[PDB]
Amino acid sequence: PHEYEKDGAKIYVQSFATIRAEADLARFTPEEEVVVVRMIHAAGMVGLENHVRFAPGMAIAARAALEAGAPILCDARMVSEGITRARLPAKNEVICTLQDPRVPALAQEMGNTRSAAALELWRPKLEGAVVAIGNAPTALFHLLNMLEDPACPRPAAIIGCPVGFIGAAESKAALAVANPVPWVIVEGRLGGSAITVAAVNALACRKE
Amino acid sequence: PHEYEKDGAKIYVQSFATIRAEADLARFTPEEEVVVVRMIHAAGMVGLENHVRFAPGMAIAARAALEAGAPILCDARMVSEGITRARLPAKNEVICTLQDPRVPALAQEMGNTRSAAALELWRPKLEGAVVAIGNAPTALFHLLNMLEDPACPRPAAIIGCPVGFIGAAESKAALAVANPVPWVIVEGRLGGSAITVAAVNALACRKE
Ligand SMILES: C[C@H]1C2=N[C@H]([C@H](CC(=O)O)[C@@]2(C)CCC(=O)O)[C@]2(C)N/C(=C\C3=NC(=C\C4=NC1=C(CCC(=O)O)C4(C)C)/[C@@H](CCC(=O)O)[C@]3(C)CC(=O)O)[C@@H](CCC(=O)O)[C@]2(C)CC(=O)O
Ligand SMILES: C[C@H]1C2=N[C@H]([C@H](CC(=O)O)[C@@]2(C)CCC(=O)O)[C@]2(C)N/C(=C\C3=NC(=C\C4=NC1=C(CCC(=O)O)C4(C)C)/[C@@H](CCC(=O)O)[C@]3(C)CC(=O)O)[C@@H](CCC(=O)O)[C@]2(C)CC(=O)O
Repeated sequence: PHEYEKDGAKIYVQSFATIRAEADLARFTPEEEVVVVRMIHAAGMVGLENHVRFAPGMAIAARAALEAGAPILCDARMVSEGITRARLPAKNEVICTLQDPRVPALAQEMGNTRSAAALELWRPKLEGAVVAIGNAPTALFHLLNMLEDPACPRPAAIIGCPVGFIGAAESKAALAVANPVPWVIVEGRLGGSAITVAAVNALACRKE
Repeated sequence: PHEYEKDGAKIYVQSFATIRAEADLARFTPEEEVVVVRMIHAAGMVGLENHVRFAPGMAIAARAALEAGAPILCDARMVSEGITRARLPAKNEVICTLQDPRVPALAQEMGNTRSAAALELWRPKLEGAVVAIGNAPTALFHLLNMLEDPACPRPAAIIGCPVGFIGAAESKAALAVANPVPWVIVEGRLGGSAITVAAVNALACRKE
C-alpha cells in the first residue's frame, strides 16, 4: 500500500515550517505574519505574500472584534462553511445571506448581482462585524458604496479578498484607497474563499 | 460612488474570454479545455494550466457519469457547498461525510486523519460516483489504498486536486501513476476547494 503521513496535527506544523523557511515575510508585524502564513498554507503558494497588504493595526483590531463576539459576515457559502467553529473564541455567528429567498428579486430590483444584493441583509449585523469577502468583487464594491452613507452600520474589519479577472483587483485597490475601516487584501487577481477563510481562522484563535 | 460592472452573466463571459486570450490551452481536447478554463477562473491564475493533467477520456467519462445521475463525493464542506445545484444535470446528490459524528472515533481507531476516515462512509455511494477531493492529501492517499482491494466499490472518476505543502503533490502524482479510474489532477502544491468545485461545475453542465 501507499505510505504517507497520517498525523494531521504534525502535517499542520510541518506545512507552517516549510512556509516560514521559503516565504518573504519580514515586512509583516508578528500579528500580520501569522495571518499571511495561514493564507499561504490555504493557497499552496509561497509567493502569495508579495500580494498581501494590511491597513496598520487591522490584524490586532479584527482579533479583538472576534474575541468580543463579533459576527463574521461572508459573501459566499464556501467562506461561511470553511470557517472552523472550534477555533471561534466567543460563539461567533457565521452568516451568509446569499441564499436568502428574497435575494434574486432584490438583485433584479437593484440591477446588481445576487452577491452584492445579499449584503443589504447584513445591515442588522454589520456594526462591529468582521466582513469576509472571498468571492465577489461586486460585493466588495457594493459594500464600499454602502459605507459612503454615514447612516450605514460600520464593520470592525474587512477581509477583502475576492478573486478574479474582472473587477477583483480594482475592488481591492479601491478598498485600500477608501480605507473605510481596517482592512486586508490580496492585491491583483489572486484571492478566493480558501485564502479568506484562512485569514478568519488565523485571527479567531491565538494557537496556529 | 464607485462605478463597476454589475451584470454577473457578462462578468462570466468577460472572465472566460480574458483567460482564453492569455492561457496556454492548445494541448487540451475540447472537453478538457472547458474544465481547465473554469479551474483558471476559480483560481484567478493564468499559469495554473501548466499544472493540469487528465487521464485520456476522463472529462468525457465524468460528464457522462454526472448525466447518468452519479453522486458527487466531497472531502470537505467547502467543496460540497460550492457545487452549483442549478448546474446539476440529474438531481445528483452532493455528499460530504466529514462531519458525521462517527468520524472522530473512527479516525482515532484507524490512526488516520478525520478527512481520510470519513471516506469509509463513502462505500455505499462510491460505485460510479464522481469523487471531488480538493483539500486533503490523506483522503486521496487513503482512497488509493481502498481501491487496491478488488472488493471496494469503484468510482467513475476522481478529481484529485488537494492543495498543500505536505503530501499534496505526492498524493496526486501517486493517483496518476496508479490510474485506478479516470482522473484529473493539478500537479504540485496548487489545488484546493475552488479549483475542485470549478471542475465539477464545468463537467456538470454543457453551458459555460
Ligand atoms: C463570475 C462571478 C460570479 N460568480 C457567481 C456570481 C453570481 C451572482 O452573484 O449574481 C457571479 C456571476 C458575480 C459575482 C461578482 O462578479 O461579484 C457566484 C458568486 N460564484 C460561485 C461559485 C464560484 N465562483 C468562483 C469565482 C468567481 N465567480 C465570479 C467571479 C468574478 C470575477 C471573474 O469572473 O473573473 C469569480 C470571483 C472569479 C469560484 C469560487 C472562488 C473561491 O471560492 O475561491 C466558483 C466555485 C467557480 C465556479 O462557478 O465553478 C457561486 C457561489 C455560491 C455560494 O457560495 O453560495 C455564485 C453565487 C454562483 C452560483 O452558483 O449561484
Ligand atoms: C493541515 C491539513 C488539514 N486540514 C484539516 C485536516 C483535519 C483532519 O482531516 O484531521 C488536516 C489536519 C489533515 C488533512 C490532510 O493533510 O489530509 C481540514 C481538512 N482543513 C480544513 C480547512 C482548511 N484546510 C486548508 C488547507 C489544508 N489543510 C491541510 C492541508 C494539508 C497539507 C498542508 O498542510 O500543507 C491543506 C490541504 C493545505 C484550507 C482550505 C483549502 C481549500 O479549500 O482550498 C483551510 C480553510 C485552511 C485553514 O485551516 O484555515 C477543515 C475542513 C472542514 C470541512 O470542510 O468540513 C479541516 C477538516 C479542519 C477543521 O476545521 O476541522
